[PDB]
Amino acid sequence: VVQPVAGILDVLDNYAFVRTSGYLPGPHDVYVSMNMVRKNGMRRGDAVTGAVRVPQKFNPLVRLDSINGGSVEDAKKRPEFGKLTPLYPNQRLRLETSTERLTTRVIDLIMPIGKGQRALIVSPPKAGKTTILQDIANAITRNNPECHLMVVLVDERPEEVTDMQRSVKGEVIASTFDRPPSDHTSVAELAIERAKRLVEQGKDVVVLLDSITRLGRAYNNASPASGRILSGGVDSTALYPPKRFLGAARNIEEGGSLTIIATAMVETGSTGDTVIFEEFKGTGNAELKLDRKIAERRVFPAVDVNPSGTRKDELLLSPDEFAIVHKLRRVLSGLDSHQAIDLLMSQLRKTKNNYEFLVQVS
Amino acid sequence: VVQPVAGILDVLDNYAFVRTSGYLPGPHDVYVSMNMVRKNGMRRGDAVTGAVRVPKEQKFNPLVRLDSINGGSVEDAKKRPEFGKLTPLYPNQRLRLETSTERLTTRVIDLIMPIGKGQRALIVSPPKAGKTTILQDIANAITRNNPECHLMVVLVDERPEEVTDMQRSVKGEVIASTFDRPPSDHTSVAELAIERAKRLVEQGKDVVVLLDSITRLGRAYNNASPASGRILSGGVDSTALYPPKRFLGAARNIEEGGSLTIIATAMVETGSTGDTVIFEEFKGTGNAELKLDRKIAERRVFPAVDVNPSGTRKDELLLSPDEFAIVHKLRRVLSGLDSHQAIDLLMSQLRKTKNNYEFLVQVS
Ligand SMILES: Nc1ncnc2c1ncn2[C@@H]1O[C@H](COP(=O)(O)OP(=O)(O)OP(=O)(O)O)[C@@H](O)[C@H]1O
Ligand SMILES: Nc1ncnc2c1ncn2[C@@H]1O[C@H](COP(=O)(O)OP(=O)(O)OP(=O)(O)O)[C@@H](O)[C@H]1O
Ligand SMILES: [Mg+2]
Ligand SMILES: [Mg+2]
Repeated sequence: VVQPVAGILDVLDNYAFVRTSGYLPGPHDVYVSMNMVRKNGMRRGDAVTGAVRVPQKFNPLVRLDSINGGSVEDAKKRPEFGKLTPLYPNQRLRLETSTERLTTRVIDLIMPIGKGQRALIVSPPKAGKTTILQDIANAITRNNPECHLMVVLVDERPEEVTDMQRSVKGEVIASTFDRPPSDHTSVAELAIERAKRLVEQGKDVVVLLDSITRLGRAYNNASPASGRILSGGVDSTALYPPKRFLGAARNIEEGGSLTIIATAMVETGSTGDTVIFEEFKGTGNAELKLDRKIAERRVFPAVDVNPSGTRKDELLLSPDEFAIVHKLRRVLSGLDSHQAIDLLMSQLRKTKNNYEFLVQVS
Repeated sequence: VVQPVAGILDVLDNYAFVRTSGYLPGPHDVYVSMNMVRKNGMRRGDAVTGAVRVPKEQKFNPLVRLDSINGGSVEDAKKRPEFGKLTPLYPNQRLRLETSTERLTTRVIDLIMPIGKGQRALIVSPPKAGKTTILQDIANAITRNNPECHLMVVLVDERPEEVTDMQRSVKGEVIASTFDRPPSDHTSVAELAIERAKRLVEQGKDVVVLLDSITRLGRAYNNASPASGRILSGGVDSTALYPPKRFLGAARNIEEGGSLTIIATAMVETGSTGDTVIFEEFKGTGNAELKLDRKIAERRVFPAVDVNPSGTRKDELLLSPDEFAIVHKLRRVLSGLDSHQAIDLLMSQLRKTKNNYEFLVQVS
């Protein structure tokens, strides 16, 4: 009957819905009773292909066809929760693809991204964030196509969702600003559950969430006041769910990983953004800081070299590469940011991200 | 028998009335059942022409026949919904506003904030800054220069005299609900107006909505219902900020054809915390903003725009590359100076009988 694949979502109550075409609650969704969920071993993020009875207000979804990876009898799935989470610098996500315009060799020498990492890009508005995210998505899709890239735009203009869909080869999930914050939270939750299920399958997943601050604000505005409402306009109980999202980024010793590259808003003129970013300090191992005052000088990507780095770099780079990168970082920390970024780009102009290593050692 | 003509409003329940007022719940509105809506392919905002029975008996007499929908046919209702259609960045085609040498309101707007078919504008203005004259000038320029665009002017809380003033000074549709009406009426008027704009865009036509005081719509939404979301926002409920965002975000271009411009106005420095909170919550949503400054208006210099924080986002697709370079140079020059000096210099140089003739002067 009605075949289209869609990510199933089990709402916290007894209701479970198949979000047709994904991921927002649509007007032609299909109802799933937990009887069928339990007799089928259904998770919270599977992609079903069942049929309906064409004439719970919605369809009954009788005669399920398939699940995301296997079938009904595939009830042997390793949970994300009760599972081992190694250090996750093991495998390296290469980002160098071209030399004419870099925008990624800098954030490759400065913030080595690895599979299963939990990155965080700090950026003031109008500093070069969307270009960086698009270039990261393109580099991830081209360098290693095995990664199941997906992009989550929690709160964006409808004009920008189309641009992202056209400039990114991966899957794009987005909720426009003209949606209730409940839709924002539901989309983020369903996206992270889909990523978790793909990890349990054994595939390296990359999630390029945009504006974790907007996700935190959506969680804040969705619910009324709660414990410790006095923090700057946001209650402390509303900063748990976003962390949970950012807490999903982990490696797996058996196989697979979940990389999350979220973006944080600072200097936005709202105290809530600064508060949310401050209470997120100490969770992301790799942090990249974009500086506004460097962007107005029309030099890009305009990263803050000194406060940007990666935790546990020993397991990502090769020992000789690690030594060279350490020497470069020491040299950059010797200088101030406004000159260090200029020197780094000046050296990177004439090289190909390896000749510079050859030049640096000399 | 009687032949009402009205724009249908489809309420959440099974009721559906045609608003032959229009757009305001009147004393006599023809009732339409859901069965008629489904059979005739009706949807909220459609312009409906049909017949109705004589008084027979249900306070409102149900509709009986239908002659036309939105000017078309009952069977020709195969138009695509707006939600499912692709929404480009909408700088593709710009609406020229400079129409005469004498008036410098539209010339300044064209130089500072270019407007294209599909923008989502926001005029930020304190009280007594020159907002109504600017809206009237924009409406006149749009009607004169772009007659193909269907012009709608929505007023949410206005004096009953100002509605007539606008109706006499504006040629397009003027929908208004005066302050002597419940906030539910302002809500219904705004929602029905935007749904009508959507239904016209689905036909491929260009619609331009001139909303007045999006803050008034936000306050009407806030007062219409008891607080249920995060009340701690500055006196205004957090749930009350969603429907105004929906109204403002309905302004999308269409790749298949059409556009829906929304030049809304936001009120700041009104002495109320609700207005400032709503405006702050509406940050980063509109891609064209014009800031009117009270202190510039007090100097009796108009249109009194605050140039530096006002501009269009992604105007590269609106302007030709040489014109874009010239405008970028002008914006750099203006940003070199403070607000008062910038507007004074712009007004002083704008008296060169055209905008293009100033651009030619700008090169040399
Ligand atoms: N790699 C790059 N090379 C050159 N210019 C760039 C680069 N990345 C961004 N820019 C500049 O940045 C602008 C494009 O917008 P940008 O990517 O900065 O938006 P953003 O950071 O998403 O901003 P916002 O918060 O408004 O959405 C242009 O001025 C463009 O020249
Ligand atoms: N283009 C213009 N040229 C000259 N004077 C102008 C112009 N536009 C507005 N004004 C002046 O503005 C006044 C007209 O009212 P105005 O447009 O300022 O009201 P408003 O912004 O709607 O105010 P309110 O907040 O009371 O509704 C007059 O003093 C008129 O001279
Ligand atoms: Mg952006
Ligand atoms: Mg006025």
